[PDB]
Amino acid sequence: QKIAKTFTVDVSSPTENGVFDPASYAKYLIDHIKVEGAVGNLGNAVTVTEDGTVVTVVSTAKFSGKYLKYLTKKYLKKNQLRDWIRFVSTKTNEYRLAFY
Amino acid sequence: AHAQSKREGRHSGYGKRKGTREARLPSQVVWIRRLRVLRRLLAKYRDAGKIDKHLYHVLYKES
Amino acid sequence: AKRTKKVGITGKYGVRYGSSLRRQVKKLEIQQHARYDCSFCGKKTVKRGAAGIWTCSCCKKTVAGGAYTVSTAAAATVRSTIRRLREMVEA
Amino acid sequence: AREITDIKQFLELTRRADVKTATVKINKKLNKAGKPFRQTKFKVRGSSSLYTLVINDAGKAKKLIQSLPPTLKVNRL
Amino acid sequence: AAQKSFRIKQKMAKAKKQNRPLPQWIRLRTNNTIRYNAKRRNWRRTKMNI
Amino acid sequence: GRGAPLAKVVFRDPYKYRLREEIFIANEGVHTGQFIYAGKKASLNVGNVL
Amino acid sequence: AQRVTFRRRNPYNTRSNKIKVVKTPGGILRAQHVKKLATRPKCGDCGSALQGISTLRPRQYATVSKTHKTVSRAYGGSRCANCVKERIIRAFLIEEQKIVKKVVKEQTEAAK
RNA sequence: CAAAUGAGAACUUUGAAGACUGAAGUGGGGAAAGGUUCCACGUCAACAGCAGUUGGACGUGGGUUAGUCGAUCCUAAGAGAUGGGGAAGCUCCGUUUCAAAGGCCUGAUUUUAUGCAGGCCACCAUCGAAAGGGAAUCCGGUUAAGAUUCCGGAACCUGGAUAUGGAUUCUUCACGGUAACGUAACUGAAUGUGGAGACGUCGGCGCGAGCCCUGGGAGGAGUUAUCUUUUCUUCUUAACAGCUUAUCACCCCGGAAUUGGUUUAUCCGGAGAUGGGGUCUUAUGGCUGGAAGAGGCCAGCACCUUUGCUGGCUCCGGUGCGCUUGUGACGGCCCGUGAAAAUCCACAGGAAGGAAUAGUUUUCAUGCCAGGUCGUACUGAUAACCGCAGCAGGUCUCCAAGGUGAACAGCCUCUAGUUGAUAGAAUAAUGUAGAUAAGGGAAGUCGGCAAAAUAGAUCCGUAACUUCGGGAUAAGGAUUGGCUCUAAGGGUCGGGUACGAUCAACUUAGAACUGGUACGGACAAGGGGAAUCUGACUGUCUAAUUAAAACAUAGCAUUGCGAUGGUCAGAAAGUGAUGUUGACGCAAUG
RNA sequence: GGUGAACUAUGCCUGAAUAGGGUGAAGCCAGAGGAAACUCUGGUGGAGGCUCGUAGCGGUUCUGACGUGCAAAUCGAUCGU
Repeated sequence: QKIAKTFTVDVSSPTENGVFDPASYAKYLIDHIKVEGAVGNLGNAVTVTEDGTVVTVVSTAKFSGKYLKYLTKKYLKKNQLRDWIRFVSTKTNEYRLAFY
Repeated sequence: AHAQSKREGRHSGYGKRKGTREARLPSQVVWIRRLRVLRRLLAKYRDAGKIDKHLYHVLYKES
Repeated sequence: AKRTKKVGITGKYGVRYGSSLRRQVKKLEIQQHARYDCSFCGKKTVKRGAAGIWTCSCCKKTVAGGAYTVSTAAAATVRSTIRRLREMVEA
Repeated sequence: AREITDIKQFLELTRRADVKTATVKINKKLNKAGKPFRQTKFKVRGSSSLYTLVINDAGKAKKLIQSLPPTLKVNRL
Repeated sequence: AAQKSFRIKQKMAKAKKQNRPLPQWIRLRTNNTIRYNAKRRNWRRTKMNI
Repeated sequence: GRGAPLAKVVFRDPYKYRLREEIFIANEGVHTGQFIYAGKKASLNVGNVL
Repeated sequence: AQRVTFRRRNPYNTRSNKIKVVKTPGGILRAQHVKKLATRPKCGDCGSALQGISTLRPRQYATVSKTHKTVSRAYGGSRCANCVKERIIRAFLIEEQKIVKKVVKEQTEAAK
């Protein structure tokens, strides 16, 4: 019901390739994720955390892997990382970024 | 987006009507909705005991 | 509610066929579409299926009768006549 | 196919001496989100019917599969 | 038609078997004037109309 | 094709155990499930066959 | 929307050729063939629907057991309870009428 | 446009674009018809009115798998032997009539035998429908091509055979319920009866299925100068088995005017309604089994080795005058009342048979065997059919997405399909098709012929005449866009023993603001009035020059006929139509 | 002396097909007027060999196109239903 949903993003491969920085990535998430459609509603309901190689988001309010993929794709297009990085799902809410 | 606009009430003026009033929404179905609503309310009142069977019957004929 | 002055059931025919023909058809059409008493059960439930077929739906019965009326004046007259003759023969 | 919900009726069915093969199908079923349990289905193959006995208890399933005689052709999947 | 009878099926089978060009060794047999199958049929050209 | 109703009537076969159905022309006032009588000694009633 | 097709060789919307549109485990929509509906058996006296009896086609009646084709009462699968009761009452009352008429005839013959 | 193949490419193939058909398709199948046109590999002499490397062409081969789909069975309109009667005769009538018209059951139980100590009848050939009736199969996968036919799984019907599980024996063929009725069963011959098969059409209403729409979540793809918790897409459950679910109808209990109940539609109730309780139908829906192991949506790892394997997901909802289909309870219509038969059940009746290890049930469950014969490929049409042809013609039918809009109108798009019609060169006159035009407005012409004008919707208003039903959209006028708002439409939940939240949004009105006074902005969509002749109208005909005032028509009238008859057939007939008829009928006329 | 109802004419038997609107018949419900007789007003309902108009069926006019044609009867617009 009110249980918090946890979404993990594995950025290890792009971090190793040295073209994509998790700090700025999670900063973009924390300033672009919108709850209730406006600003001021992100009162610790949705949180993002960085360990350096994995970005963990916790959401008690509405938030979906579809939204997370949309925001990641938007960030990648902004920073011109498309055609190099694919946002892939391994299992439920345990996404990763791949180079191939 | 257009459906949201219609929901708010736009694009429904005389210059947008092309069918007649009945062709758009039948007066028959409007009457059916009216009579069903009134009959349901009357039956609810009679069952709850707000009005007795005689007043209910008079009101049913009037409806 | 009187929606029409004098055409009655013949408003379906509208304007065609002539006033006199429409009037005759009107008289016979009310006669054929009317509801009649059932002599066996007493309820106004006798409809017409076809000419001479009159079905009472409440008691599930069928009667032989006129094309547009449950009983014709000729039928009543012959009923009285045969009743009179039977009574004379019996007594 | 025919549903089976009674252990003794399944026992008589396997005692019928007309059925030879039973398929033990294991499913991961969810009654409550916090209890993902191991459903199992014993599908006895008759000559005109396939009788699927349903149980939801792992212990009862294990006891039944241990009680099944080894002569019966059991196929686990 | 798709729903035929055995007689029509037999007729079509015979027509199919007949509809072949003549072998080239009958051309080589001596005292022979046959050069081609004059009774050759094509479905568009000639309808047997059975 | 006929302007008059017909009556399916049933009699008992006097010689063998079975029912005989007859197609009469219905007279006015004849109703279903009604006793009609056919014969020389029948009574003068509507539907009888005196 | 996926569109369906007849499975039989009949291309016409006849009565013996009805079709329902059903989705199958393959994820596609196919036109399964639906056939004539059964009508309830009717009483031979009043013609009303005979309650308590299954409504099938005649060959399905052949393959169905006796219990579903009849009721435990007399004239079970042929006539309804009301008709059976009315004919029982008629039988008894008319027999009593006949007996009393017979004794009346006997006594008046003896008197005259 | 490029590339490939090719001697050679406007035409073949692949990719990239641009388009169209736009779900009464240029899509997916079928009927008749065709007969291999289907498919593969070679292949361009002729044909494809240009070309061709391509083909429905040529050469060689492959391909059609059924107990469940059809035929086969039944009978309809009708055709048609037999008996018999005509005819010189080929042959005609006739189909139950003026006929001596005939086959299955416990069966006597052993040399016999549908010869037999026995039994009953009454359709009184046959053919006639690949759209009528009808015993039974679905899902997934598979091919160069076949699949409801093959494979895997899961079922069902018919015919046959037959043994085990389940009720009685000193109540032989059950029990319970008040009753509608209910069970796993729970003998039943002749004989008789009933039901199903088995039915029109239209209108509204209700319910269901599929589709359309829509929210959350899981997984991919598109945009991402900027903005979009964003746009698209997958999230599916078959026949069959069990349990449970409805209208209608029915049963029990009290016995109702102060009439009540009740449908959108006014129909029921002392011949028993409201109310309470219950029974029944398998349409339909739900939960399981089939069955997730299938199929789809993803991610990952081996690696010329007829190439594989793992992991995760496949989940919860909602809405509606929505479209189509089916179903149900109903109403309207008829001087029209909307096949038969095969076949299968059931019921009356009680023949015969049956009892402590022996008998009664194969209409309860399980178990065994078999299900022959022919069709099955493909097109089904601007190229597989017919029209002399690869002919702008004709030819029956099923499924039918989104937007606008009243609308399977017109217009644009999604799935699917096609991009086929000899091509190239800014086009002279005259054409064909589409259009504009100042001022006048029919002065043209036999004639307003052809074009124009009108046009949707909401309001206002609407004459003569009339058969009072119409005329009528009479005639005439006014508004119509966009945006921001406002107000009318609508279910559950109670008081220790005078009252209100979530929850579709789809139809009407009203207001403000705004702009080149534009707003049914494309599409689409009546010109009207005053009179005369004529035919009452609806309808029908000269296929291929005449659609009319001609013909029909209802209405009216006349004539013939009571059956040994009227009218009309046949060469004749023991022959026919009306006639399955009978003056409210048939026939002949105006 | 034979052949044809595969076109077409007509009658049977068995099937199938026919968007959206306009008008608003009977039958019902509720009111109003009047002393009565009776009259009137709203709503419902959804009839018609009615009507506008698709598919369909037909073929008025252009006396349009074509008229050694796509075609020994077709094409387009406009039309009837």
